[PDB]
Amino acid sequence: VSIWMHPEPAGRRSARSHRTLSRDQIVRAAVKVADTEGVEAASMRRVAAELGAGTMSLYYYVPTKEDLVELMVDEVIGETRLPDRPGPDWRAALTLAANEKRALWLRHPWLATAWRNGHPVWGPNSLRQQEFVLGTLGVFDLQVDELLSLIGLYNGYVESFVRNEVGWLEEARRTKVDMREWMRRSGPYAQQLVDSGEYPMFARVLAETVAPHMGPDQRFRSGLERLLDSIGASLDRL
Amino acid sequence: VSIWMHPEPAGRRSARSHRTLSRDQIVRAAVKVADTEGVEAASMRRVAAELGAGTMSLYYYVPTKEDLVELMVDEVIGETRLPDRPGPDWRAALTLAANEKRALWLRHPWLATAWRNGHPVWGPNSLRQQEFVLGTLGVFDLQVDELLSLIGLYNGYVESFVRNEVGWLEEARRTKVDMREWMRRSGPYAQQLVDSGEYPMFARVLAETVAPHMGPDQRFRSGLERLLDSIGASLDRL
Repeated sequence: VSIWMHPEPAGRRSARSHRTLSRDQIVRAAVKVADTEGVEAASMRRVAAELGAGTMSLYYYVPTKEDLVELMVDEVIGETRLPDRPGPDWRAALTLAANEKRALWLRHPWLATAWRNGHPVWGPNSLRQQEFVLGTLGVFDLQVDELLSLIGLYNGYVESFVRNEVGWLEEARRTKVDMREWMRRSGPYAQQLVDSGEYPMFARVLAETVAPHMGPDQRFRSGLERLLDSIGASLDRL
Repeated sequence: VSIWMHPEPAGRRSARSHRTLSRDQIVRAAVKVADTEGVEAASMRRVAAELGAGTMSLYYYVPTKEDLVELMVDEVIGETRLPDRPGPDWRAALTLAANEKRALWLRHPWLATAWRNGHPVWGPNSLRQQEFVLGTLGVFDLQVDELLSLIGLYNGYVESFVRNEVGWLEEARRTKVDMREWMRRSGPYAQQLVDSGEYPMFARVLAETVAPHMGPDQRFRSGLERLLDSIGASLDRL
């Protein structure tokens, strides 16, 4: 039985506060905690505390922590809007989806780790989003493995970019030193590296590394357009 | 003062076992623990236990946990071999480096999280590896931002691919259910999804998702060659 078909029990009223619990109340409460504190803090006991319920009342709806994270992932994917069908402009569709995905990860940074370690999430919101993405390239004459490879290249670009954004943001929360400040403090050492002459490529790219001309929103898009051009090239050959 | 120039104190002999400690003994012991148990288990106290030393003796060489992970990352990067110069064949060089990187991550799966959340690691092994990579494309006439964008596309492909490999491996360690077994158990649900007709793209790609014709080593390479072709195309335009 997949946790996606696992029959949800009737809403049950407790004797603590006397409110009624359900699976999706528990998953939303778990997302609210993870959004500030990370997936690790969103323990069944913690989420039970957030809802004023006994922890055992939660297990009745969500049997394990691992099941809770799976539910949480599919639940936040459902905030994404995209249209029902991608339409005739595949670059446009993939761009809309990439924008929406980046914004999703930024709202929920624990995705930049929860999103596919191992098994794929086959809940309804993830499946719908994947039909839209796969659907953009499914109109062309590709073998399955060509299709997955190209969507893989697209997914990896989007995910790698936003994982790095999230990593800096998360670092700043932990250390109180953000990207700007880090780059300022590393200035003297970077100059030592440059003076040594040992790292001519490092020296070449430092200015743009330390203080890029384009911000992340611009860079996300420029690299995306490059990625899309080359998919367009793979589609011309075929 | 960068932890990369931070002057290492003389080797100090303890009164527990009576052995001499040094920074690189501590970092190697920390890698040995992380390699089996993850970065989180490789606490200063745990690594101190691995070495039979008092935890305070470790802080004398490595002041924080965060400094220890940075050291650990650069230390494992030094297992990579690559040649001193990339040579005239840029696709070859980038392929060698990608192979070596994938193998590194597989030997040290905690890299698939430790490797650039936030700030870049500017220790000697990481800088050397980056000169080799950046150096392959530095021979051409690109602006800095074109160069970083293309190396970004390359890095994201390699890192996304191996992060997913590591995620399954890590899942299998935790759950004792590996990719094959997962796919077998999800068979019935996948058939329900297919029967519904709601997910025609899911249905199209299932066979290749559940039991791919090509293994990861083959797929890594085929996608890499595609990525390299398109970099070759960006270089033709310029």
